Amino acid sequence: LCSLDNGDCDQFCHEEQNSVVCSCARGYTLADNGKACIPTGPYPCGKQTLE
Amino acid sequence: IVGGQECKDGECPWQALLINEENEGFCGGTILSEFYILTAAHCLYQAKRFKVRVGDRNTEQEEGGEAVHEVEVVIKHNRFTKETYDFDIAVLRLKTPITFRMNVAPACLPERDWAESTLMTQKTGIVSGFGRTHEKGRQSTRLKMLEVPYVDRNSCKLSSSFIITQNMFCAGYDTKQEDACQGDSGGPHVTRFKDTYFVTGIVSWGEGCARKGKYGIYTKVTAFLKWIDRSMKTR
Amino acid sequence: YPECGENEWLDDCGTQKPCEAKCNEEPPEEEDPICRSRGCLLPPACVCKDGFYRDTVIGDCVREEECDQHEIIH
Ligand code: NA
Repeated sequence: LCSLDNGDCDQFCHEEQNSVVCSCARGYTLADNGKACIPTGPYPCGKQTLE
Repeated sequence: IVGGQECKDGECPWQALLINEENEGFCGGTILSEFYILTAAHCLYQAKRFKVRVGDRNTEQEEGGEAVHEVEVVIKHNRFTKETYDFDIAVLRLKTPITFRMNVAPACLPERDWAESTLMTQKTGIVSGFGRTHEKGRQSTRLKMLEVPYVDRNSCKLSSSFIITQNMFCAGYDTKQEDACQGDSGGPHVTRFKDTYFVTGIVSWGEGCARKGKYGIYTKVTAFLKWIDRSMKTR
Repeated sequence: YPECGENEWLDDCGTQKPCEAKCNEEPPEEEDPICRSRGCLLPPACVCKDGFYRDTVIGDCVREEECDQHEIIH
């Protein structure tokens, strides 16, 4: 079920055989925890700067 | 923009400004990647040469941050409709590539499905650009952003005195004096999700600015998502 | 950057003149759509304030009831 909280996925939540499966925008790669996204780069799209 | 606020530094980095042969900004663009800018098909109908300035915050002043990218090639959507701004979408590929930095980073394209389901069903999005600050006001010398609530379709459709094709969507206020305006077209409409900004629309057209009973209308990028990809193949 | 007149405003993009209400009227079936573009696509042009037709002859934006002067040259 994605619809509880995007299946706690930080970006693209989806469902595979009744299992939410998180994913991410190019630039990112899914943390091991399968929920989050680790920028595999210094300027991942979508995050503002000041950082 | 008509009433929102200046983007603080770092705040609106995917913002691009298309500029005329006189360095006057005439439209915007969302920075998709180092060589690509997403804009509105229609900002490019006059035809004369134009460039791209990423990194700008105040326009009455140059002051480092800026950079002008020469367009190497432009891909207008082929079913556009001057008469009705249908398919008002187009990508620009820069000759040289953008150097991401503070104030200069791209915005993420969402996954259609997730966008339609999770994104476009968020309560709002964020329009942004160097546009005049009032329907009959002047262009803003400073970059401004504005949070605009998604408006429901028929609600949109019945309020417009013109066609709302499914390649377009509505956003803003019925009455509140806040909206995007001339000079803002082709700018980003990005919807945020957990501190990530996904491109969800392009600043297209609209009856006046902030007019009671009217919304601003945006190109539904979530429907040129594949278009945008193939568009970045161009070889 | 043309200098506007009493009753006209300055459209620093021009895209708005095409839609001015013209004195001896008779409106298009569909207004010039250029007027709905949110792009700053043309040079500044003085165009009528809302509620001011442009008297065709005397190049001006008057109230409605004042659309009426006859011209001839010598
Ligand atoms: Na409104």
